[PDB]
Amino acid sequence: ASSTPQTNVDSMGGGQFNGQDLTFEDLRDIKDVRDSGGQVAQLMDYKALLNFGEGCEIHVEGDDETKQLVDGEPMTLSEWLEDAFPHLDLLVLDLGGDALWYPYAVGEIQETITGEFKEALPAEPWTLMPESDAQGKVQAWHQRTKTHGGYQTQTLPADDLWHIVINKASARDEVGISEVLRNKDEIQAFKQNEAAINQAIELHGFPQRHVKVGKEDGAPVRDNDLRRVRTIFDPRTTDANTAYFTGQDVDVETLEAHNFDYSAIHEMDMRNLTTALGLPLEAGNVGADGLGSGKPAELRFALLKLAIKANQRSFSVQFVERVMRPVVRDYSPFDHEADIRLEINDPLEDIGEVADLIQQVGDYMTNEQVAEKLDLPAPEDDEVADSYRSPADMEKDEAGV
Amino acid sequence: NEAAINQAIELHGFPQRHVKVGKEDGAPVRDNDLRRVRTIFDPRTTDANTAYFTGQDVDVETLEAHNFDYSAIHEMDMRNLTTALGLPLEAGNVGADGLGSGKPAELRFALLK
Amino acid sequence: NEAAINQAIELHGFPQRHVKVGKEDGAPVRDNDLRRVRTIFDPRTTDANTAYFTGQDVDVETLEAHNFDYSAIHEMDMRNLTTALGLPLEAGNVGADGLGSGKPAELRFALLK
Amino acid sequence: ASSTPQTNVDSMGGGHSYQFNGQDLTFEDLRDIKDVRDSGGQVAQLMDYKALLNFGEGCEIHVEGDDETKQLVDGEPMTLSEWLEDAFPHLDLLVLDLGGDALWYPYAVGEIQETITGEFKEALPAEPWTLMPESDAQGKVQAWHQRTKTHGGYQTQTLPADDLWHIVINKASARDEVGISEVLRNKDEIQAFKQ
Amino acid sequence: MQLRRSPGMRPMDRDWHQERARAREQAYSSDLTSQFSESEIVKYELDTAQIDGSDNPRTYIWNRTIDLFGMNGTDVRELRNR
Amino acid sequence: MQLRRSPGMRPMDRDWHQERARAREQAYSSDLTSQFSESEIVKYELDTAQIDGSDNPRTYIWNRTIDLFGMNGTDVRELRNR
Amino acid sequence: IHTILYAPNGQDVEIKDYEDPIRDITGVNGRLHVDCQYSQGRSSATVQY
Amino acid sequence: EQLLEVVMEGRELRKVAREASNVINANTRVGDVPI
Amino acid sequence: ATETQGEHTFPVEVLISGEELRGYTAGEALSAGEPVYLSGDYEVSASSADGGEFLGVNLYDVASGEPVALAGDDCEVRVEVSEQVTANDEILPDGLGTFETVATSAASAGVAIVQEGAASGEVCEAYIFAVQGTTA
Amino acid sequence: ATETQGEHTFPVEVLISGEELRGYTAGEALSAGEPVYLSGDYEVSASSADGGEFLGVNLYDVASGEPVALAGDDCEVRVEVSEQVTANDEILPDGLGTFETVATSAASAGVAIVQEGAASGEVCEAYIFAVQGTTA
Amino acid sequence: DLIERNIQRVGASLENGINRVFLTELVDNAQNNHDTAGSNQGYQALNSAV
Ligand SMILES: [K+]
Ligand SMILES: [K+]
Ligand SMILES: [Mg+2]
Ligand SMILES: [Mg+2]
Ligand SMILES: [Mg+2]
Ligand SMILES: [Mg+2]
Ligand SMILES: [Mg+2]
Ligand SMILES: [Mg+2]
Ligand SMILES: [Mg+2]
Ligand SMILES: [Mg+2]
Repeated sequence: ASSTPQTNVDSMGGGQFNGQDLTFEDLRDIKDVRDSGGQVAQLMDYKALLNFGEGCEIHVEGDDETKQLVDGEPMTLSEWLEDAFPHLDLLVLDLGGDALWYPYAVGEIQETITGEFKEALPAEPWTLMPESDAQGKVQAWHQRTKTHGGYQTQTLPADDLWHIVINKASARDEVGISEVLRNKDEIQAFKQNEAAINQAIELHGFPQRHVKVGKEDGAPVRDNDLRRVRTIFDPRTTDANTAYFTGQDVDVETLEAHNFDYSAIHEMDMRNLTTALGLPLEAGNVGADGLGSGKPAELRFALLKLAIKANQRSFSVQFVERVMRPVVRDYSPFDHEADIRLEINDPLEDIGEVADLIQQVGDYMTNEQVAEKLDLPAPEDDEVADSYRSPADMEKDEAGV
Repeated sequence: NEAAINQAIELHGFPQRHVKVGKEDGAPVRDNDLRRVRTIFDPRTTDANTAYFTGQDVDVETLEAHNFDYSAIHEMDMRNLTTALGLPLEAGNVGADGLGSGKPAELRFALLK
Repeated sequence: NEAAINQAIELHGFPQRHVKVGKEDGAPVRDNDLRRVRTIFDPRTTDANTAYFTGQDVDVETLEAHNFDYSAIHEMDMRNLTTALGLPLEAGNVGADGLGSGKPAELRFALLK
Repeated sequence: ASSTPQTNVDSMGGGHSYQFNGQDLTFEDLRDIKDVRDSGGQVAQLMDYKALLNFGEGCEIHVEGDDETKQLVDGEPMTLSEWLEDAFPHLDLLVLDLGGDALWYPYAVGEIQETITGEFKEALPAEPWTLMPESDAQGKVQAWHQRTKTHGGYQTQTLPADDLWHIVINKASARDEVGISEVLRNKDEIQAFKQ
Repeated sequence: MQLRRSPGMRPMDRDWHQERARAREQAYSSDLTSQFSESEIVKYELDTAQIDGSDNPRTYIWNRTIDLFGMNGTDVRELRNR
Repeated sequence: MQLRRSPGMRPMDRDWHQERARAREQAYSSDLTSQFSESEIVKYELDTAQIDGSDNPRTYIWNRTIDLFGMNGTDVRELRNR
Repeated sequence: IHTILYAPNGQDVEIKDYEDPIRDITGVNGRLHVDCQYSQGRSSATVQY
Repeated sequence: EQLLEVVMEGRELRKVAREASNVINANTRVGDVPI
Repeated sequence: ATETQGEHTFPVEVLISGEELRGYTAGEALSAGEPVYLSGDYEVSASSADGGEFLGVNLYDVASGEPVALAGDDCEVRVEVSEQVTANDEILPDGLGTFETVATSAASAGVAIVQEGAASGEVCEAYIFAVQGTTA
Repeated sequence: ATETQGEHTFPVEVLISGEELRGYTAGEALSAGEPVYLSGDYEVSASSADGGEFLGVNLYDVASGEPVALAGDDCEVRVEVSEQVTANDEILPDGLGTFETVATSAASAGVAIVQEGAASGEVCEAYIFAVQGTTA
Repeated sequence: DLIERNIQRVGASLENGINRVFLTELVDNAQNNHDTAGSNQGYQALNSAV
């Protein structure tokens, strides 16, 4: 075959930006949706919390065989990585959040003054856009940031930043897609109907008093005269005790509240928006008939868990490849070609279903496997960890026999 | 149908105030005159508990919200589209009666699998 | 029947505004006169909470959405098509009352198998 | 790589005077949050329920290999966990009070204090609406500016970002050191409710 | 003894405050006779309120006959340079 | 500045295409004055659309006064010899 | 002696920068509404030369 | 039915100055090169 | 007015710069770039040949009775002149849908000043600085 | 034009208010606050005396052939006068780079109205309200 | 940074305005006055005004 890509990739721009598939203005538009708050922002925050809020675990295949003296004390690569990234649960939630809002999460590697590794430091994603070659790979990062009354702009090489893409146009898409911009029309439709409802509730949601003065086909009443009537019937001064006395030629009519189904409009908006963002309708505080139980429920929660799994896999691989491996290679005594995996926890596990499973089929699982499913530390003794019958069952025999 | 619904909701989903001025078969009201009436009844500065005082020859009518079942149209569109793409209806956040349980549920899930 | 429903939804599924101009048995209104009225009530530039001020001789009527049970027509079409193809009704995302459980379900699934 | 960040952080503003900056928040914006907090009703109770959910159930201190820390502190053995539980006796109340204030305001903020002998006293909190940070061009907080009411006007003073500490729950970005008030983020929704 | 309408009590009455605020937002000019009932002028001492039309929002809102650009309803005291 | 009606912008407008198609489908002749308003002719530049009646489906549809064979509505450009 | 400050938005002085992208100018504008009034002018004495 | 949602390009001029000369990214709008 | 590029004729963008846009009703059919004047209450029609009839220039082709966008004074506009003109010439509606110079007209004062000269039957660029009405 | 504070002289900011700021080529060297008129296609030069030659005032010093920004006839400006002026005086270019009154000029109409009075050689404040071109 | 300087000038200019409004009310509308008649200025005038 070949050692260089030979299909072209639809991406090398005519201008003197690298095509700017999104411009800095679009990135500020995403930031403006995010900072505006309300129902839209909360839905996209629920999306981040589902995908990344349940935290993480680091695995290495043959981790025990990595045992090495790091600083007199022995460590495995997993132990070293867990010390290199102490707060990875927060970082995964932060980067995973950004990589759903924006086309990418992006950042620097950082060092102590002594030149030991400090952190992977995220950078504000709306401030940065990538510039990329004829085979679609990012070669430079162009950064525009606010300053008093204007902007500062700089360019940095792809050599020393890192970036992660969750949503892609193609498997070759190294730049990614914003789910906000992908669904901007549904966001606009939601927000405009929200404003339309609010204004209609003020005008039409409450009855209004209409006093008509004078006899029909009788003497005309002028503005001067209505001012005196207005003083008598003024709502600002009226109460539940108030009664009125009049001649026959004064009529107190009412503009009724003119009913319209704003609840149905909200539910339609929320259905359109939640479905567009791939969330179940229930996330929007809206219910539905024939969808709350049985296989109709189980499908939508399966579709949700599949979407979460797909995003998690996409994020995990890129974090290991673009962040962890360079850090192992450049600041660690261990082999960077070791088989590192980052798992991210399933947000929707029922521990009671796991416990039921363990009761039913634990007789076919090692005590290590049971500890993994149960989310506990594996046993200290490798023999009891490796064995299939319970550690409590081995203890009662080892003591009792 | 999504576009048609969205446009229809704007035009028909909300009531609109229709002030009629003058007596039927009486003196005509010209454009200049309606501008001053508009100034009194303008929704932009009206509030929820504003009250009106008039002679007998001003009528505050309402264009009601003209009801139509856009929910049924959305469900119908979703039923057509999901079945055309071979998905179960429930993937569209739309439910159906009788289909939610028993052998009817077993079948649609067997077809999907 | 799918084509007939889809066309009927466009014509009849949504209400349509009908502005009637001029007094009944009064002065006639010509096309070039209606062009100026069309400019005011234009649904293109109208918004959800627009308000109108008029003399007594302008009426904003409505073509309501004229109800028809297209859901029942789709269900009947699907009932024909599925049975003609020998599929169970549930394959069409329709289903039926009293048929989802007990010996009625056992029979239809026996016939299918 | 580098021992300082080379990416910039979007966040200049103000100086001594007020600016409608958007990245910064003024003492007025902070006292608006104070007013939503103390004016009561359904809005206040919902945000109090939010604080009680996040921080009301109390806390536990853990140290990995705590037993290995066994040391004579004052003619008596302790572990680090035992020492910390003596250093912070009522940490559950502090967690609820700071955690609540960090949901209301952009941050909780406070001092470290010493006994006269110089041993640790407490992590005394500070009234968050009284204080705002000053931050550099690369993103760190460098000083804290404090405005406090006195008899129809104000005192004002500045403190280094050294002997204070601060905590941010809600952030504009993963690189944000100043944070967001969920109240001011949703001010329009709150006024829509009240109207 | 003092009643709500009595001259020494007017500044205690919530309504005297609220209604003087209303009166300032209603007016287009200082001519009270053109705009207010003679009851209101006495009851709320509208001679002493700085009524002049400068507080009425409608003084500042644009309302042209034809609007192709969505200019109507903007308030000039909310522009950039105001 | 360019408005939606401005002459340099008309080809970008979705409505300008859609209503020119509508006019082609709806005419019986090239004689615009007898068929369209001055508004339609100006707004949609109908002089420049190839309007002649040849794209109106009703040009080709049988519309016989007495229809024994139930044959009205048939379109000649769908016959096998076309 | 009372310094009465008024703002339609917020409470204090309102100072804003804005950009004109037609002219490439930053404008910086400040506004405030203020009046000052005694509640008891008897509570002050001036010293006169 | 849907439109031809396309636009044909006009004439495009040749752009070379940025390659065909020494480019200075100046710090100031006005300046000097010493000779 | 129109520009030629190969086979193609392009309409010129009338309004170069300008903050001053207002909507009127057409008193007659009008075309883009015509000078116009008040002919009834908010009603606008084509300017006649000399002074006293100018409010602005029409921005798009209209049938009679349609809403019209004008570019007013304070606008810079691309307009056809019926006469050869030079920078600093004051120009005036010609009565023929073009402008002409004040010097050619019977009037003493213009409505727009030429910034960019043009031949007869050709597009100049001009700044509109005044309106003219009935003074008697 | 300059302002003194203690030992120091400061440049006067020409523009007080307004947004009608427009770009031309300088036909000669020009100085801040100087009145100018169209000398060629989008080119401006210093106004002569007695009318027919004013488009605006030059906002900053420029050499010949440089692009120049100009305050037009909606702007409010600080400008130097050759004679004493008072509020409500109409003024127009001197030919000397300053302004004088319509009262002293051979012209009959001004281009700016004086809002704050000034002595000969001082800076007045004026609102520019018209432009003047070639009428013949 | 000219924008920081201009924010500072605008803020100073508003504060100077407040101070003018304040001092003018304060001086003009005081209901008491110690006239020193060009004599015993300083502490005795200040005590007399109290
Ligand atoms: K002539
Ligand atoms: K002279
Ligand atoms: Mg009578
Ligand atoms: Mg009559
Ligand atoms: Mg008749
Ligand atoms: Mg030099
Ligand atoms: Mg101005
Ligand atoms: Mg301009
Ligand atoms: Mg002007
Ligand atoms: Mg006294």
